[PDB]
Amino acid sequence: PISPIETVPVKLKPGMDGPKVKQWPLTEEKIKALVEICTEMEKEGKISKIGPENPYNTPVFAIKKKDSTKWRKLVDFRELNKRTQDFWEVQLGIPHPAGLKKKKSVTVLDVGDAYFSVPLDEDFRKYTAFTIPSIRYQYNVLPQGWKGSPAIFQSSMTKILEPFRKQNPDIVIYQYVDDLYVGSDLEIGQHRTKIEELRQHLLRWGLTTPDKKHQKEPPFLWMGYELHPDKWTVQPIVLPEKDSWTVNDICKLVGKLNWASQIYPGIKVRQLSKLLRGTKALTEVIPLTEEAELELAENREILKEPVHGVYYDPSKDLIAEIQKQGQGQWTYQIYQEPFKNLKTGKYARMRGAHTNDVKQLTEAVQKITTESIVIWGKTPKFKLPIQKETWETWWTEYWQATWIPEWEFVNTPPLVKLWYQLEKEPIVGAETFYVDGAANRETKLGKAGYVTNRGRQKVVTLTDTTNQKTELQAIYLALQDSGLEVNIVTDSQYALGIIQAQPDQSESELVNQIIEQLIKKEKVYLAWVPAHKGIGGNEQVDKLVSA
Amino acid sequence: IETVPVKLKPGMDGPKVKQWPLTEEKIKALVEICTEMEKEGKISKIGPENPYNTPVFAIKKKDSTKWRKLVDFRELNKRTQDHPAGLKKKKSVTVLDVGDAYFSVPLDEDFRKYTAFTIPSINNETPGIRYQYNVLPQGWKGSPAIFQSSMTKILEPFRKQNPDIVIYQYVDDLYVGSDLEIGQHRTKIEELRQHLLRWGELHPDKWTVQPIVLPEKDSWTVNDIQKLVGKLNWASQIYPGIKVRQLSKLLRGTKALTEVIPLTEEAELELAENREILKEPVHGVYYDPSKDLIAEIQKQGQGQWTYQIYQEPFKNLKTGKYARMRHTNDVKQLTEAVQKITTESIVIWGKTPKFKLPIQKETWETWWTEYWQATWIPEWEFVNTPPLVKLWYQL
DNA sequence: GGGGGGCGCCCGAACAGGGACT
DNA sequence: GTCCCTGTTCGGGCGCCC
Ligand SMILES: Nc1ccn([C@H]2C[C@H](O)[C@@H](COP(=O)(O)OP(=O)(O)OP(=O)(O)O)O2)c(=O)n1
Ligand SMILES: [Mg+2]
Ligand SMILES: [Mg+2]
Repeated sequence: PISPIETVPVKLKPGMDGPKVKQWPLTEEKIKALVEICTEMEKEGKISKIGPENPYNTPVFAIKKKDSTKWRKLVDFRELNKRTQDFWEVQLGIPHPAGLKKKKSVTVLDVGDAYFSVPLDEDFRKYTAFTIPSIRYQYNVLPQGWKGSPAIFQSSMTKILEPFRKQNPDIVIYQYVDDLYVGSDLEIGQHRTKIEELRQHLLRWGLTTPDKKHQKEPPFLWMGYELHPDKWTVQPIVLPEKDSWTVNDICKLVGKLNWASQIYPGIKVRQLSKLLRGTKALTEVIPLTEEAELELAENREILKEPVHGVYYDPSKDLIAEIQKQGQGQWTYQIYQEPFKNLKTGKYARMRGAHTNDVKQLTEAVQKITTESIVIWGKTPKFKLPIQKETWETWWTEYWQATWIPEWEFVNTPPLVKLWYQLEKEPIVGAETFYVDGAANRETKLGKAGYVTNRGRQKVVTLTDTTNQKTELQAIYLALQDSGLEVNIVTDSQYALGIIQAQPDQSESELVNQIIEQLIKKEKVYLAWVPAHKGIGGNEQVDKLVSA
Repeated sequence: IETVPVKLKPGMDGPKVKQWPLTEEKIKALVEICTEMEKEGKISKIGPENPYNTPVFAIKKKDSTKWRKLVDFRELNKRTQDHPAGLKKKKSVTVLDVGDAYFSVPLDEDFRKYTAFTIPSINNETPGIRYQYNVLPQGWKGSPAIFQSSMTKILEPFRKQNPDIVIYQYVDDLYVGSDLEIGQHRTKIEELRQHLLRWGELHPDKWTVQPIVLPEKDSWTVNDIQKLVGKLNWASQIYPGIKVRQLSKLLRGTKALTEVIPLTEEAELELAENREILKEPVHGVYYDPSKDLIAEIQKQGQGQWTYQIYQEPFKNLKTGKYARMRHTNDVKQLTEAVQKITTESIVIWGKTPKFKLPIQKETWETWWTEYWQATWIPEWEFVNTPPLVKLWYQL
């Protein structure tokens, strides 16, 4: 039946007109399926036959549905969608089983042919013209392929449920498109009466609830999970097994693991992820690295084991524990009671050409917090593998505002640490190096080198370089030729800004080599001075490297 | 009442900013506040065919049982079609929230769609709930404008009765300065609030600038002087009078950083000279209302923050310092800083600055609304600063 | 095989800004 | 001005849901 709700007025973008597009050829099996669907909808007033006074047309097809014994009529409105106005989407995210609270009684419902129950605007109907060939129609309801349909459906569904929600503030309805999880603290009999009430309410608004899709007992199937009364699990994940891997297969493997990491601890995908760094097409085959190959097995092993999440008790705290996986990779578990995960996850983004483990840990915390706020609407308490003192050093030294909310150390290595520490004051009895670089923009040739207070001077000629590079090269060379304690003076803001931030990893081979040196040293002191002001002996070395 | 037509800037479209995730507390507040506003006809439910959006959240004053709704209208304001010098001198200034005043004026029907916003749900239990305004919205720059006429009418008597009192408004805010005792000031404020009721604290004379200053010591190492010359070299951009020639000369040769250098007679002088140049104020800085106030803030450490306001580089309208108790929350401090600097600038020039914030975008967005207490929101951008400039304003 | 919207993840293009240099 | 480096944003592919 069709909802008696008011339509939502839509319009084309200005200067635009409806889609004229030839109906590509269909398989027999599908044409049979479509007239079966169309002859039914047309009787039901859901589609109307049009005449020649309708110029437009748009292709149509059908894919089998998930049960796979019924078909879904689709329309390739890709073109009409370009010319339809903008909507503000009202679906803000995806409900997560870990955010559900324990309920005494639970139900899950689907709506039967959801979109086709919601009326489409009269003035906009002509643009939906399509053709079933062996007979040509337009839509009176929302079609499945138009970009207006999701927001209009979701919004309408929300209007329809408002009265019921107002009347029943204490029944909880998670509404995802037409999927409804309905939970109560009522005994099963009284709950079931409330469900009938809900169903009649949807019926008066034209939304049927087929018993076939009405779950009454657990485990409930919902959003790709199975919900048991005291625990939830994801529906079984199956990774591919090819002996030859393409980009597409990789991306399909990455996705499936990411999806898995929400409840399977330890998942990693850096090795896999880099593979597709250069690759320029889905088609492209790629050879696994011994690194990647190795990851997959680790993951592949992780999945073999049985895992579950639990529901949320709001009268208890939320805790998040983070572990370091090396490589800029992090894992976390969110719980309230130990060894009873709410959910899990990973962080692995690499923000910045250069960084260290304290920054990355700060980025992990930010991410988990935002995510905890979406799901439970509050921040968790943290347990992190970082000493309170380590954090304080970093917080003190660092010139940016930085902060972790309430937290507690957990000595589960590998612990996060700063790997070296610049001296705040010049080092007594440490050779002073005055470093500098210059490069020619045209020829691309350069020189890095130093001069020391002890009479030493060295100059190295470089090729295919940049000023910034020569400046970094000069510092590297001074670290190389100095004892375990060195004072270094540079006139390079660039270099000083990088090193002073205490990175332990870099995209740059050069900075990695520098980082290597810095860790070996007992004491380093970096002074800055402004260039070309004849300051000695930045002056003498500037002369040496410019020729 | 009849409505004032209102335009967008030509060639400009309405805001389309995504709502960020809210806490349960803020969402419960908002849903509460919103249903009442809907009863009173102040806001209406809208569909997704309205393509505009502006973020919304909520703040809880001090220790109170009352939340204030707060719409981030910065974008809308930018796109919306387009001062008492005495106020910065009062011994006390109180800030009143007269935003309620706005809900009594209706709003141009053809404008309402640009004021759309969305309430989120916990755990995406439901799609967003979208509203638009039917009256003048707090926080919108169009609001003080439309209502200015009726605002003068309310106040004219109170002003006549109290000619020594200066009343200023910035959007939802009424700034009120007096030269009275506290209690006399406060009793006077309660007077205006009661006068305001029938229609339906700052101390700008303890605001201080933080001058640049130079280390004073009895022995100087090469390092001490190298730092000094670099700091002066940069300062000489702000004061053309500074000179680092004599002092440089001591850094002739190529010497150990920890070597001590006796200051020559000239260098001792140049240094004394410079100390004085820093005392003589910045020549030639004219506030321009057609340009934006830029604010830079540097974290100095141990609760100390420094800031400068300028419209053009090295041409500071003001330079300041911000102190705090030395469980310190850097992010909390920075947003307390930003609020206080914005407050000053509203008072001194009746305009908000663009902040260049020394923090990571995500850190800041993760947390700043936990510490906001103002009815306005300054534009801002994020910067990873040269650790050079931190030492320049160092106290 | 050919559609839609949401969130997530990675990646690479196109910017935007600041420093250093001609 | 240019060239270099680094940051952000936005649009691809995939995953998951309906
Ligand atoms: N691949 C998909 C799956 C769903 N939908 C939309 C249109 C559907 O109407 C709605 C809900 O999906 P269902 O699988 O519940 O399908 P229907 O409600 O259309 O049919 P059924 O009666 O089989 O549930 O979401 C879509 O556009 N594309
Ligand atoms: Mg359905
Ligand atoms: Mg140089």
